[PDB]
Amino acid sequence: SGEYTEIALPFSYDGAGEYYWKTDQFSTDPNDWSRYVNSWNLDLLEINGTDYTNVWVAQHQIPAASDGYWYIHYKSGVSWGHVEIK
Repeated sequence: SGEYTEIALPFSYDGAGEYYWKTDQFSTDPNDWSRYVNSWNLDLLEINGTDYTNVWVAQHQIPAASDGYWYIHYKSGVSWGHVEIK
């Protein structure tokens, strides 16, 4: 998969299939532990070329791209597979 679209927060994705998406609404603040990605059923989740599928990661933890936004990648294998971003 490839060629990202913009998304809006809070975000959620479901159902067997493979994707990219982008955003710039991600908080940068060192206080913002309550804003995160987390996954359990997904075969893959990467953000700017680091894998997090079996864990959680906060938006404030990740540096932006040079053009000023974050890249997110997802893969699902199942009809019950879902994910959530704050």
